Amino acid sequence: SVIKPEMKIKLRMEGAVNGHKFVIEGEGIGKPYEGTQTLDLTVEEGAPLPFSYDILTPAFNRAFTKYPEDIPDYFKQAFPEGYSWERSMTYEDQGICIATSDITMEGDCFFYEIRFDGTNFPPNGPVMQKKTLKLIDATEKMYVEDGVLKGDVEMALLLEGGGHYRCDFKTTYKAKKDVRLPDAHEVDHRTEILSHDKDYNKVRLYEHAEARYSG
Repeated sequence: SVIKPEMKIKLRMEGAVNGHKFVIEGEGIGKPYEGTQTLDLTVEEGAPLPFSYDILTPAFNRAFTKYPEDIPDYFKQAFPEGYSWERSMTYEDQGICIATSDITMEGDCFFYEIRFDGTNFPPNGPVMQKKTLKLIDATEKMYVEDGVLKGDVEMALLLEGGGHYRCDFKTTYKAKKDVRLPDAHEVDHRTEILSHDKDYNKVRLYEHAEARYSG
């Protein structure tokens, strides 16, 4: 019960995409048992970002997932100690990203240390030309492997003009203590930028996520 019905968020992301270094910090609040959250993000170094903000938004905590009582909740069980995650993202035009997050908590607040790196995006492709509109709603397949929880998803970004820009996500989630390991299940995601300033130096970001068995 260290996870309260309403939890604050504080984060710092550092990284580089196609040679461009940047730092983004964030603060927000969400409802862990309802699987909802809102974050306000600020570019602190590297403004204005020259690449699509939509390659960043899944990097900005599965503790914010509505878990049914008959699926063990790997993420909420891990606290107060917390957990980390490691993620590969391979895009269809051979741009590739790696991201990690170390997630701790103090009081009623989660803290994230995020690293995000991306490279080999075509200079005239949709990421470097900021032609993405949003993340399409996606289902993440969760399963235990090597004693930890994995998540795989074949997701797409929507492009200006209606095209789909595909990315294969693979995440490894590592609790900092032993927890009850769930059977295979799925997490449905909806991700939305609610508002932003001109160059996305300021961004308000929303996620809704819920766990369920397939079928």
